[PDB]
Amino acid sequence: SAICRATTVEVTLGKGTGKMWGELCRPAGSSPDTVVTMVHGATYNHNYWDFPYQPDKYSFRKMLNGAGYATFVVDRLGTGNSTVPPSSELNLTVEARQMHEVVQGLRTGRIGGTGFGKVVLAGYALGSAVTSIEASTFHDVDAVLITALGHYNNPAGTQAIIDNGLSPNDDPVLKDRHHYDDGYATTKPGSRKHVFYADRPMDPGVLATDELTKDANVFTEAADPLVIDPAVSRAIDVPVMFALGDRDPLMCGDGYEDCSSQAALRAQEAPFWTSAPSFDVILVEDAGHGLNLVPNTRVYQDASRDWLDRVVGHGL
Ligand SMILES: COC(=O)c1nc(-c2ccc3c(n2)C(=O)C(N)=C(OC)C3=O)c(N)c(-c2cccc(OC)c2O)c1C
Repeated sequence: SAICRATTVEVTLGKGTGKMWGELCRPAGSSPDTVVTMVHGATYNHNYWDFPYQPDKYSFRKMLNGAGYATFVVDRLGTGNSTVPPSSELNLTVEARQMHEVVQGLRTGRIGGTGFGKVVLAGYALGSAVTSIEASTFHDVDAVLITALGHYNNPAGTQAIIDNGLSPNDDPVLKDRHHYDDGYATTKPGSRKHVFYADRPMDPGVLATDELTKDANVFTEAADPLVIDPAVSRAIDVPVMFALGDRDPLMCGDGYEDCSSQAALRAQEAPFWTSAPSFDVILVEDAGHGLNLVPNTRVYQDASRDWLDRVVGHGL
């Protein structure tokens, strides 16, 4: 009981133009004023935000639709059903302009027909960096949901990704789709378990589904200084939820992102969100880096939902 229409969006790409794939979903028998736009992270695609194994439990999109909200999960360019351009043409700032265009199109009704009054941007990992830049540059979103991306980080976590990297032309899952140039990457088979999820308890079906729905990415975007720039996040003048897993191998550690308690995390990040009228923080126990895909994810889902209800509402 949820209406879902897949569509493509004409999006800026140097000269112009390229195709961004996205799915718009509305709760059955309902027409909400609020849409939540969901930008996935690196090496993932839209499936992260609409996960297809036990969706009742792990699909964040679905949870949102059940809460009354409209949702727009996208395939970032380079991934899934979207255009896969030359890696040189793509970077975070370019990608944020693309997201601005998706927002723009959801507000006016170009995307979806009805046209939404409130737009929420939701971000996972480097999608949160895309989200932040969009929010900072254009100021055309009513609230921002930041996940799996902190201002401090762990070099060794990042290095493990580099030590488990390979080219998507050598990867059995991604071989057949495209001929990717030398600036696209993905992760090795069997590596995600450790490099993202930290070896924490997971459903075996979740790990298998993750490796079967994984994607490529443009790996220069990870080294971008904009990912951790304080100037970007400090400029955000709307309500922000900041979500992080307490065993995230890319952030957490002594002398890095303080994942010892929620209050400590809150303390350490607050100097980076000073224009936000409200700054809320959830810290997900025994969780790695993919928050939607952990066994106690529902704690994270309920909090996110309750926040939305509090800072935007789903309209009428
Ligand atoms: C799913 O998580 C990510 O989007 C992600 N991927 C990665 C990631 C993913 C794939 C790759 C790489 N990094 C990478 O560095 C590299 N050389 C590759 O080539 C093999 C990758 O495929 C990240 N490094 C980072 C990252 C983490 C902390 C701080 C950062 O910058 C200040 C980050 O960019 C993130 C957040």
